[PDB]
This record gives sequence, structure tokens and C-alpha cells, in this order.
Amino acid sequence: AVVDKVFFSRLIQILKIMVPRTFCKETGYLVLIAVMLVSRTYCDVWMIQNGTLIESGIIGRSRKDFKRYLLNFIAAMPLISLVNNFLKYGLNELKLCFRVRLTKYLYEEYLQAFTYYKMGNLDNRIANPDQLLTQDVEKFCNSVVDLYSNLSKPFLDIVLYIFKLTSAIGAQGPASMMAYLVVSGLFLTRLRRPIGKMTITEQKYEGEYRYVNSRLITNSEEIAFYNGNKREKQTVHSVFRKLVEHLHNFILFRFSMGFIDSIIAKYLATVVGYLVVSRPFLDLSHPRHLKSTHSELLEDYYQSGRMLLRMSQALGRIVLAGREMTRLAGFTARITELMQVLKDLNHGKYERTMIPLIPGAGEIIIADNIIKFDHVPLATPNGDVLIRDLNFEVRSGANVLICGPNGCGKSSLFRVLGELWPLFGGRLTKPERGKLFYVPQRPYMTLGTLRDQVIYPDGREDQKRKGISDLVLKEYLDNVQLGHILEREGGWDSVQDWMDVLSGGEKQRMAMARLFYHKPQFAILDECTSAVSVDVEGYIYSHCRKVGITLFTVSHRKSLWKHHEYYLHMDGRGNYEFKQITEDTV
Amino acid sequence: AVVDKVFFSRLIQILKIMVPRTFCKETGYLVLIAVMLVSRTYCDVWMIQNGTLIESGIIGRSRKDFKRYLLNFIAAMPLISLVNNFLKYGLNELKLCFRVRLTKYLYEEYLQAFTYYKMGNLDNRIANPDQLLTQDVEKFCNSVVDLYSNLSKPFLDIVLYIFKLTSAIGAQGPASMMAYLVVSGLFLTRLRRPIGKMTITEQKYEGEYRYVNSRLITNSEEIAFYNGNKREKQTVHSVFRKLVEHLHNFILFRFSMGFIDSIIAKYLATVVGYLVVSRPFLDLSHPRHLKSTHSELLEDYYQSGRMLLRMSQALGRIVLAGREMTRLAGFTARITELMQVLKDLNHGKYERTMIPLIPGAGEIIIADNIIKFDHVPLATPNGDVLIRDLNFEVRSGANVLICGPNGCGKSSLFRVLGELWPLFGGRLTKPERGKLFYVPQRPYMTLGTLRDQVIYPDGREDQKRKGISDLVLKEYLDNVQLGHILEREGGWDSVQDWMDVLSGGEKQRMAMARLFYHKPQFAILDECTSAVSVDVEGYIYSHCRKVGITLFTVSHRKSLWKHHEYYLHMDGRGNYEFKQITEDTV
Ligand SMILES: CC(C)CCC[C@@H](C)CCC[C@@H](C)CCC[C@H](C)CC(=O)SCCNC(=O)CCNC(=O)[C@@H](O)C(C)(C)COP(=O)(O)OP(=O)(O)OC[C@H]1O[C@@H](n2cnc3c(N)ncnc32)[C@H](O)[C@@H]1OP(=O)(O)O
Ligand SMILES: CC(C)CCC[C@@H](C)CCC[C@@H](C)CCC[C@H](C)CC(=O)SCCNC(=O)CCNC(=O)[C@@H](O)C(C)(C)COP(=O)(O)OP(=O)(O)OC[C@H]1O[C@@H](n2cnc3c(N)ncnc32)[C@H](O)[C@@H]1OP(=O)(O)O
Repeated sequence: AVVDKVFFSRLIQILKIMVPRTFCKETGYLVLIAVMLVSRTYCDVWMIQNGTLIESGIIGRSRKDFKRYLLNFIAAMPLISLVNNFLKYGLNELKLCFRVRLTKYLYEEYLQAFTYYKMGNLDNRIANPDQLLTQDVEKFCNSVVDLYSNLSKPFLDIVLYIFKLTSAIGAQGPASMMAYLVVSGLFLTRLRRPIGKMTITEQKYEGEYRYVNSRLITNSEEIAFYNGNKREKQTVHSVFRKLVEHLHNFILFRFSMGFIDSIIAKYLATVVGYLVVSRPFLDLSHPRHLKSTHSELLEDYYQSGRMLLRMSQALGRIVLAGREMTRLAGFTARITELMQVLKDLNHGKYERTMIPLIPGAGEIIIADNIIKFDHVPLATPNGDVLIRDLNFEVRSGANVLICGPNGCGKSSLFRVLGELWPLFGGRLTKPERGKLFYVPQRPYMTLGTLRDQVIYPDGREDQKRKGISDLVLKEYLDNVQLGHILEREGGWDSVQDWMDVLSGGEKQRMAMARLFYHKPQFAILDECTSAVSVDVEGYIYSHCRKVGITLFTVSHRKSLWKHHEYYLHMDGRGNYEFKQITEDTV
Repeated sequence: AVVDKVFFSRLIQILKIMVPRTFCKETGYLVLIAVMLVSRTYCDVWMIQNGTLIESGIIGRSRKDFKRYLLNFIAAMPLISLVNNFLKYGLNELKLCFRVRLTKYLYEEYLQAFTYYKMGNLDNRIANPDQLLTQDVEKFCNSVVDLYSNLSKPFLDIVLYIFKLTSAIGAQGPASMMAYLVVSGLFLTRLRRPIGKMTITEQKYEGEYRYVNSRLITNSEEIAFYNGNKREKQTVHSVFRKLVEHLHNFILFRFSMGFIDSIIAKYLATVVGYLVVSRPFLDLSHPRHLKSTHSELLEDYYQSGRMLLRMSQALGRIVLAGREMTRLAGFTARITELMQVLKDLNHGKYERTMIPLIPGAGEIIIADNIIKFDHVPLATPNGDVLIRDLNFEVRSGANVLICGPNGCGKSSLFRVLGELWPLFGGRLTKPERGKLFYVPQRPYMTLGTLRDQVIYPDGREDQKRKGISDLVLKEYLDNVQLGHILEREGGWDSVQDWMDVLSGGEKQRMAMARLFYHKPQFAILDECTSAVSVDVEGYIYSHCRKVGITLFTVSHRKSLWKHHEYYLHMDGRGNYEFKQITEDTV
């Protein structure tokens, strides 16, 4: 988080995404804000001018002037509220418009061709992508708009008040006040250097105190078996004393530093301000400004004095806004990292995953109802080769059974099957990403109606395009014997958190009902049909055979060996067996 | 977190712990703070009185009066800084003294007779005890002192300024201003009711947006196998629109509410203030106050006007302090819950652990070198009986081997052995908590020197009491062949995080070196000697036999069966076997 030319360039790009045109609504809010910033400055100076006239009326014991200027203030009261609150409304809307624009751009780039998947399970340059896509966008939009507003308001205030004081007091007044404020700020900043060192030391000691307590907790049983209460007490007490003595020293230093700070920045500023403003008055022979009535002297003094105070407050605010620029730089850096990674992924380039050409080798061809592995060395994307050259085919209507110990390498095969990981040479055949399925032990369950659950990848209008009437959907439910669920929550339209409402067996049955509804070419059964009866398994397998859906199974059960022709076996050290059938066993 | 009489009573007790005497240092800081609060109020009113005299000197074009009162301000400048910063220093010290007193009391009650162990592994009324013992104490002390200061400063300011205005303007002025401020506050609070409802709705929608994104992350592989990019995009976009439309409505309402707030509380307050202060002036026949010079009229007006402003600011601050009282109540409730549980544990009473008399049944006798289970039905403290009546003895010099599948019930036996869990009937014999040992797979390793590691439950002065010279300690290291570690980090005094510096085998060897150094009566070997050679195991077992230390083993290895007389076997359903020896196997 350091401000350079790269920082500004990166802001320019991000803002270009956030301001696409010149006649959008963001430009409308920007001009609205600029107009209200100028109006707000004028309203503030008018209040300064009118307040002294009300007070001169009161002091002069004149009811005419008091009432005249009080009514001027009352009649102008609503306009000031509009000018201030319309500014706030414009700023809030600009933040919200910025958020919507950035989120649309990020998510359009994000939900495209496994990029959401690759971001976490194929790269490591960003963790917790959801946090960065949601929280950082809001924070960045808020920070950029807050910086704009907080640098645009003080700037105008300082310009106007310096211009007016150049005439009321002369160029010497504002210059001397600003010179003192700058010098005092530098001097106090130099004096306040140690606070940072003491602050980090305090945080370190508090961290040590927390860590020691946590250790005493996690190892409470072993300590309890010992009679070590009189020892852990000594250790924690010693750590507490270490922290406490530092706190004394930090408090004493803060007291000493505060004393000088109050004297220099709080009261000598008042003395300098009195000296600066008093020049036109105490100079009885001042050229032209002040040879006037008492009321004129009263008004001129208090107008000038209040202008100096508000000018100095503006200097403080602009300093604060400059400090907030650092946070803006931090948010921009994170967002720029995100945008870079999306650009890398969307073009296939990836780096730092969690040797042949890692970023894709060989070729992939497109065909239907045919899968052909031809010298494809499936491997982890890190480059670690899982196995030697592998070759096998599943031509049509053929079932393959995966057997062996805990695989840890078959997942790689399944991921390359659905383009999830790059190819590593040879030539391979696949359909167009829509003909492959994979149901884990607990299939994916969405939030919404049961019709959404069974029509997951498609919308209702998509179903109408296919013409699948709800009766056929019920038949698919009937085949898996899930038709009774329709009455559980009052029809299809019922919306519930289906992730936990259904039991395991129900989830797998609906998942295969979804498989039935889709009628794809290939599917993977990653040992999911574990909470269902044998009869239903054979019943669904019979449908799969009759329909023509090729199926991959990982059951390993003897009956499933009888129901499958091919088989794959791995020893955990690198090997694979592929043949027609086994007479009795491997 | 609701204020009642119980809340105040609980504060009284906690503060009684925090203020033990009447002549301590806390009472010194309290009187110091009270004196500085009064001085700070007087200094503020003096500045109000002197500022108008400086300004009347400037306006009067009188260098004599300007210089006179400016020098009065300069000469009194250091005293005001002392009065303000000595108040801040006193408040900080009172917070720190409060923290030290409370922490000492809590930890004295906490580290006593397994109470640290029971708090987390025998009850459930508090989780994360370290967080409550460390963070809540600091926050509570800060909150109580902040409430005291922020209710004591505005109170004095309001009293002084109302008293002075009762004479400057009359009782009508302060009364009318306070009446308007109260009425406006009530009216605006009534108008601002919906903001809370909209705020919670906004937080709910943001939570939904975060949850949906997280779901898209955790289920990215299954979605990827599908071509569902065009569906999760629709779901997330719909959720974003739901949030965004609410944000529009919330922004528009905030704009509308702000407009009324500015008009009523920001400017009509100024109009009412002008009307209130102007009464003595515009009344040309005012009885006595104002029949005076222009400078007197100038000074009287601005003194009164500034007093009204600071009185009203004090009303705002006291309102804020009252709001902070709610947080104080929350912290007190948590601390009172902690104190109650420590009191329950320290007397043996416990509730809600994670049927016979759960809180202790039977009796425990004290003896050395003898352990006698007599009809003790060991069970979980929840009351669920693990096994039926159990009886066996380990008289002297006898070794017992535990065998079977994953136990899950032997841990209960070991915990009752070291008084960690209550007895459930019968009569049992144990030594005085100092003769039992238990080394897990990874023994406990402290932060400190190696001498601390081997002398864990004892201090260096304790070792000098026993007279164990460092040569004998080295011999204990030599027996376990850990003498070479002395040169690894430059002698005993080297301090390092021994939790991870040592490898497993080294940790167990030092743990048994600690066992050797202590020479207790009974010890438990929870399958820890797994990363050590067979020769060293026999070598250490020979020492244990020769020394006379009875030993319990959980190895299950055949050679260890040969080296152990008794044995315990559990089937996981409730049973135990205890006999002299086994000819070949169970
Ligand atoms: C219009 C044209 C023709 C020309 C002008 C055009 C402009 C645009 C050109 C110039 C623009 C400049 C101004 C920009 C500034 C920003 C820059 C870039 C960045 C920085 O910044 S530089 C970087 C490194 N440098 C630092 O980093 C330390 C500097 N740091 C600070 O500048 C602040 O951080 C502090 C905290 C020090 C100042 O802020 P602050 O302390 O709050 O101001 P303060 O002095 O308290 O108020 C004023 C006081 O006038 C007194 N007073 C007068 N009259 C009366 C009266 N009649 N009655 C009672 N009192 C009176 C009274 O004492 C009142 O104060 P009081 O009544 O409240 O006690
Ligand atoms: C000494 C003895 C003899 C007798 C007195 C003894 C005392 C101790 C007895 C009385 C103590 C009472 C006072 C205690 C109070 C606390 C109570 C218990 C709790 C509450 O509280 S009740 C609970 C339910 N009730 C609410 O919950 C809504 C109530 N909520 C509020 O009370 C605040 O929350 C707000 C925000 C509304 C008020 O605070 P605030 O708005 O900040 O005050 P504000 O009106 O702005 O300042 C004053 C304005 O005088 C104007 N002004 C005058 N003269 C001039 C001039 N020459 N030039 C320019 N302007 C002038 C100017 O307009 C200035 O203001 P400005 O120049 O800045 O615009």
C-alpha cells in the first residue's frame, strides 16, 4: 500500500470500468455533487456573514435589526438543508452506482468457463474469492468516493476563506496562520514518533498474553495430572507484569506528549490567531478598512475570526483525507490482483498451482458417444506425473468400474474428464461439456423449489423449450420413488434449504432423478448409491442400460462387478488395468 | 444487557473487589480525578470569560486591553494543559489499576484445583475461557471508567453553566433551551424508528449475498462438471438486485430524515438560542443587568451565548454516556457469569456437563504405593454409565497393559485416576495428586529453557531444595541419550519454542526423562513410545523396574505383553478382564 504512478494508473483503469460513458448516470451524480459542493461552500460563508449581523443586532439593543436578520436566517434555513442533504444523497448514490458497475464487471469475467472453479482449485494467488468479490468491492467504492468528497470540500473552503481573508486582513494573515500550522504539525509529528514503537510493543505483549492463556487451555489435562497450578500461575503472572509495566510507561509518555501538544497546537494557535486578526483593528491608522462604526468593527472582527477558524479546520480535514488515500491504495491493489487473475484464467494461463508443458499439452477433439484416451499421461496440474502413459476406450453402452484403495489419483482422471484440469499430451475425445455428470456421496442441492432441484442447470423457460411437462417430471420422480415429497411441503413451489432438509438417500435419489431428466451420454457414480436399497439400484441401472446412458461406477460391490464389463484397478504407486471382463476377480 | 437493580448490585460487588480498601491507590486516583474534573470545569468557564475580554480589546482598538488579557491567557496557558492532561493520566491509571485488581482476583480463583481444567472439559457454561479472562476484563475496566468520566464531566458543566445563566439571562433562558432540546430529541427519535428495521434488513440481505457466494465456492467442482455458469450467474445477480433495491430505499429515507433533522436540531436550535439570549438586551428597560457601555454589552452577550452552547453540548455528551451504560451492563453480565462458575467449580458443584449422584458418589481414601478399585462404576460425568461394577488392584511394583480397539472409555478411567472426573460410588484409593503421571503421544512442552522442560512442575529453588545438582540432571538426560541437545542451542539457558523445535521422539524421551527426575509412584504411557527404538524402551523399562516405579502401558506390542503381568481388554460394549497373566493371548 504505497502511492506511486502505478497506483494512480491502476485507479484510472478501475475508474474507466466504473465510468463507461460520458452521458451515463454516474456523470449525472458527479456534476450534481460538484454543484452541491460549491453551493455548500457559499451557504457556509453566508451563515458566517449573517450570524454576526444577528449578534450585532442583539448587542445593539435593536429589535429591528435582530428581527430582520433572524428572519433572513429562518427564510434561508430550508435551502441550506437541501444543499447539504442533497450533497449527501448524491455521494451515497455515487457509491452505490460504483458498486453495481464494478460488481457487474467482475462477475461477468468471473462466472465464465470454470474460472470460478480454477480460481480456488487450480490457482493459489487469491484465497477466499467470495470475500474479495463482495466485501472489497463495497469498501473500495466507499473509499474512493469518500476521498473525493473529503478532498473536494476542504479544498473549496480553504480557497474561498483565504481569498476573503486576503482582503479582510491582508495576505500576511492567512500566510502567517498557515505557516504556523504547518510548522507546529511538523514539530508535533516529529515528537510523536515513539508512539508507534510503543504501540507495536503493546500489541506484541498482548498477543503473548493471549497465546500463553490459550496454551494453558489446550494443555489443561496434562497440567491437571500434574500439581502444576502453582507454576502456570507464575508464568501467566510474569507475562501480565511484562505487559503492565509497559502500559505504565506508555501512559506516562502519552501524558508528557499530550501536555506539549495542547500547549503548541491548541492554545498557541489561538494566540497566533488573535495576533493575526487584530492587525487591521489595533492599527488606528489602518489605510481604509477600519475607520467605521462600532457595529462595523464588531462584524468585521467576528467574520474574520470565524473565517480563520474554518480555514484551519479545512487544513485538518484535508490532512485526514490524504491519510485515507493509503487505504484507497490498499483496496486498489487487491482489486487489481483480482482483475489480473481473472484475465489470466479466462485465457487459460495459470500460475502457482496450490516436466512437459504444464499449461496444456496435446490436443482435445470433440465427438459424441465416444471417449478415446490416446497416450494421455494424466497428472496433477502441479506437474507431478501420477502415472505413465495411459490408454483405454469406452466405445458405447459400456460401463466401467473403478476399484482399489483410497485413490487420490482417480480424482485427477475425473477432473481432466470434464476439462477441469489441463491435458498433458496425446489426443483425447470429449463431448461439449454438457454430456458429462458427476454425483458425489452428497450431491449438490440448490436453494429453491424442488422443480429447481430436478431442473438444476436449466430454467423453467428452458424446460418449456424442451416441452417437458410437469407430468413427465413427476414420472422421473416416480421412478426414483420421490413422488411422495410433493406433499411434504405443499407442492413444487415450496422453497426450503434442501441442503439439510433431505436425508442422504433422498438426495442421491433426486440427483439420479436429475440424471434421468437430462439423459446425458456419460456419468460418474462416485460411491453415492450407499443409502439406497439393492432393488432400486438394479432398477435404475436397468433404466440406464435401456436408455443408452453410459455409466461409470465406483461401488466395488460384487453384484456391481457382475453388472459392469470393464474395470480399473490402481495400486497407489502408479498402474492401471483395462480389459474386457474378469472371470472371477483381479 | 438490560439495566435493573440486579445490574447495579452486580456492579457493586465487582467494584468492591476492585476497591478493597479506603487508603489504597485506587482511592488516590479517584480523588485526583474528582479534583481535576472540578478544576477542568473552572478552567473552561475562565476561558469563556477571558476570550470575550480579548475580543473586546481587539474590537475596541485598544492595544492596552488586548495585550493585558492576551498575556493573562498566555500566563494561564500551562495550568490548563496540566489540569486537562493530569485528568487524562488519572483516568488511564485508574483503568489500569482496575484491570490489575480484577485479573489478580479472577486468576487466583481460576488456577486452583483443576478449575482451569473443569471450566472447559467438565462444564459448558463458558466457552473460550481465555478470551473472557483476558479481553473482557480490559474492556470492562475501560467501560466502567469511561462511563464515570463521561457522566461526571457533563454533569458539572451543566450545573455550572445553568447556575451562571440563571443570573445572566434568568431562569427562563436555560429552562426554555433545555425544554426545546428535550422535545426536539424526543420528536426526532420517534421519527428515526424505521432506520433500525431497515438496518437489520440490510444486514440480512448482505448476509444472504455472502452465503450465496460461499455456496458457489464450496460446490464449484460439481457446478463445473455442469455447464451451469449461466445459472449461478442468475442466482447471484438476483440476490444482488434484492440487496441493491433496498439500498436505494434506505438511501432515500436517510435523505428525507436528514432534511428534517437538520432543520429541527441544527438551525431551529440556533434560532431558539438567539431568542433566549436576546431577552436582557432587546428589553431596553431591563431592570438592572444591562444599562451599560458597549463593551459591557459585547462581553455579556458572548459570554452568555457560549455558555448556552457548551451547556447544550454537555446535554449531548451525557446522553451518549447513558447509551454507553448498556455496554457496561453487557460486560458486567459476562463477568458475573464467570465469577459464578468459578465459585461453583471451586466448591465442587458443576452443572451442564458438555442415575447415581452425579456430583460425587462413594469415597476416596489416601494411601501410598497402593491403588484399590472397590465397586467403582467409572462413567462419563454426564451420568452415562460406561461399564458395570468394576474391581481390580495394582498392589506394588506391578505393570498393567491396556489393550483393545479404539477405547473412548479408558480416557474416563485415566481421568478419574487423577481426580479429573468425580467418583460414582464405592471406595477408591489414590496418592496426593503428585504421584500420578500421564504422557500422551506428544507430551506437554513449555516455553522456556531446557531446564524448565525437565523440571516442569518445579522451580529452580525447588530443585535446590531437593539438592538435585545439574550433574544429576545431565545423567537423567544421558540415560535417555538427550545429552547432545545441550550444544544444539548453547547450553541450558537457551530459550526456544520447544513445542515444535524438537521432533516427536525427542519430546517423548525428554518426557520420560522428566518422569525419571520425579520418581513418582504411578505413571501412564498412552502409546507415546512409538518414535523410539526397542533397545531404549527395554532400557527405560529396566530402570522403571529397578527404581520401583509402577507403570501402566498402552503399547499392545507382543514384547510389551511379555514385559507386563496384568492386562485390561475392552470390547467397546462394556466389559473388562483382570487376571495375573495370559499364557499365550486373551
Ligand atoms: C484563494 C487563493 C487566492 C490562494 C489560496 C489557495 C489554496 C488552495 C492554496 C493553499 C492550500 C493549502 C492550505 C492546502 C493545505 C493541505 C496541504 C497540501 C497538506 C498539509 O496539511 S501540510 C503537509 C506536511 N505538513 C503537516 O503534515 C502538518 C500540517 N498539519 C495541519 O495543518 C493540521 O493537521 C493542524 C491540526 C495542525 C491544523 O488544524 P487545527 O489545529 O484544527 O486548526 P486550529 O489552529 O485549531 O484553528 C484555527 C485557530 O485560529 C484561532 N483563532 C483565531 N481567531 C480567533 C478568535 N477570534 N477567537 C478564538 N480563536 C481564534 C483559534 O486558535 C483557532 O482554533 P481554535 O479556536 O479551535 O482553538
Ligand atoms: C445549577 C442548578 C441551580 C440547576 C441545574 C442542575 C442540573 C444538573 C439539572 C438539569 C440537568 C439536565 C440538563 C441533565 C440532562 C440529561 C438527562 C438526564 C438525559 C437527557 O438528555 S433527556 C432523556 C429523554 N430525552 C431525549 O432523549 C432527547 C434529549 N436529547 C438531547 O438533549 C441532545 O441529544 C441534543 C442533541 C438534542 C442536544 O444537543 P445539541 O444539539 O448538540 O445542542 P445545540 O442545540 O446544538 O447547542 C446549543 C445551541 O444554542 C444556539 N445558540 C445560542 N446562542 C448562540 C449564538 N450567540 N450564536 C450562535 N448560536 C447560538 C446554537 O444553535 C447552539 O448550537 P449550535 O451553535 O452548534 O448550532
